[PDB]
Amino acid sequence: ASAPIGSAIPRNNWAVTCDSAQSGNECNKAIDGNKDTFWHTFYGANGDPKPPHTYTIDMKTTQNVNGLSVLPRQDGNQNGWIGRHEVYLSSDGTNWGSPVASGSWFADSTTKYSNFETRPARYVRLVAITEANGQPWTSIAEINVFQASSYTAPQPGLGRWGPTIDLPIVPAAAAIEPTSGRVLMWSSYRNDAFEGSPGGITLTSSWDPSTGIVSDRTVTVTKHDMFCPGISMDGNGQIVVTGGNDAKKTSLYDSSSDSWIPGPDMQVARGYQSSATMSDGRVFTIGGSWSGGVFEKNGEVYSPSSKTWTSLPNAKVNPMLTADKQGLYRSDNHAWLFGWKKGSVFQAGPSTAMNWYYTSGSGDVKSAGKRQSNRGVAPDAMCGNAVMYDAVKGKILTFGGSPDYQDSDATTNAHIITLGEPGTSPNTVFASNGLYFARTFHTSVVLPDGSTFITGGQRRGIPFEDSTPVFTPEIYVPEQDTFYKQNPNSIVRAYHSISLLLPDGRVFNGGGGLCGDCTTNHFDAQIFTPNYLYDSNGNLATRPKITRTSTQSVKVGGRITISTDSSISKASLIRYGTATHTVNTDQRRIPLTLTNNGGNSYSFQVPSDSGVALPGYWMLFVMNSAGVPSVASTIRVTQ
Ligand SMILES: [Ca+2]
Ligand SMILES: [Cu+2]
Repeated sequence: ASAPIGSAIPRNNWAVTCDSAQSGNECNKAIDGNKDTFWHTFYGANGDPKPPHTYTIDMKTTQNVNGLSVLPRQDGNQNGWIGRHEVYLSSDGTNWGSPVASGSWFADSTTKYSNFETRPARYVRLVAITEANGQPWTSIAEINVFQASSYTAPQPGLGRWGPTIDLPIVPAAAAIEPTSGRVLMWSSYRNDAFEGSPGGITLTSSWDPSTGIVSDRTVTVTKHDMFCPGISMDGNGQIVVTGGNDAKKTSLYDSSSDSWIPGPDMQVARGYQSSATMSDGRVFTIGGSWSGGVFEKNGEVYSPSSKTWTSLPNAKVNPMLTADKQGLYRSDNHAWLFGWKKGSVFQAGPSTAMNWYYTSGSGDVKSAGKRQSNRGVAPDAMCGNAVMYDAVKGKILTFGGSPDYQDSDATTNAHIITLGEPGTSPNTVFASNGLYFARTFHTSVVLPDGSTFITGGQRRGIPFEDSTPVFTPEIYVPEQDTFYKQNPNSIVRAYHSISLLLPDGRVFNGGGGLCGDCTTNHFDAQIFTPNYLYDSNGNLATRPKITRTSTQSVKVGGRITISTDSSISKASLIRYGTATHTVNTDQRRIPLTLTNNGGNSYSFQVPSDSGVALPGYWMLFVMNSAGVPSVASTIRVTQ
């Protein structure tokens, strides 16, 4: 099932009202504690008024509300399930503001939850915008509201969490659809379970930041259950999703047509491998013993032009293996891969040993030294994160993780790796004094200003369990070499969580769980709004506008000229992201050197090396003197 983040508020003295209710199915039957009695809107002789339908609770006194739950009818009747919905809170019962949560619940009779940041409130309203299968009615057997143990206002200047997006699946994998700006998400053959899959099916869901609409879709055309896969956006602008529950399959997601297309089978069956887009737009992958067998799985490379996978048996996985106690099943998982110059791929971890991978001929691998600092040699950091926040200077920030995949203490370890040419050993140093909070299974994104946002995880890695959670996110600021705690959230985001940068500059953070009949499935996501979007008074700041671009598609080395509605101080290109199991090999950031043409007209060059400016879709952000970013303009980079 799932679970709330607080404890149920006693309903003895509640007063409730509904937009309509059938005799015998009164509004208060939803709060009588009897699973066999239910509220039901008008039907039969009363006519069949269509949704939206509304349930409003007066709890009589202020509670620190952090969620609600809906128990559907228990008599096998399926016609009142709530689909699209919104949750509002109020202190007077008349002014409701914006929803604290909204989205879509899956069509079944399981208990449904909305979990969200604690907010003091006396009144609670649930709006059923649609019935789950489009019928006229709404029904509820039991509704509950949950409270936190306490409430603390967010600190000024440290960002803001909310709202919650309620989903019909657990989003354990996700990507931005660059042409549409939507968030694409998927689970497995079921909405919350991968176990005992017959393969050939993936449940997907998308969220549109511009409309708030959650959609869903069942993908069978690629004959691929895409749980536990490699993910890369290739040079042809298609997301290459590899292996996992169907360990040899390749699926291609095309943003332009919003459709899935069969790809060629991989040469080697894999799960939990990392893949990385290359300087020439191809995709390299290596490792992955979660599925398809446990043995040495060396590299292979996908060509979008010839639609083939080709084995690179001499791109040896052996040098990048961690010393995981469980052995090869884990030790070749989730490599920290970055496409780099001349078809090379850098492997930054999680193993202590870093390596250069090469893709010419039958492949090759060369030692790049140990991840280390004056504090010592860095231990294996399975499910730590790695983020290329300045591709032009070859800067990679790595942090967190634990020596073993599970039942292992996470660390605060963090490093800056500075890449030069392939085949050279990069300089590595410790990053500041490391993380505030040791964490593994955390996720991260590079932000427009070059800072890295770090969120979720737990201190001791225990998949499917929400123990030792870390609720306080951190931001690394390179020019100060300092980490900063941000405002905390209240939903655990550990194993099977994801984070992505949205085109509007906010962070989308979600998932966790995906373990069938477990209590730790999170059918939701939350928005984090960074401090750079707020003015000194905590109101949303005015953002600069890009009013023109000379072109929206550019070859590496090419220039773009833009016009803005105000003066801008900085700009950056950020490659669109993909995420699962802590891995995001697609995001990276290029700080742009601007030429000022005067009159708020500016130009810049895209770097000429496609190992730096990896082909694909990028976000162009400009920032004013106050540090406020524009929303992204989408740029296609070609090689
Ligand atoms: Ca009842
Ligand atoms: Cu997993």
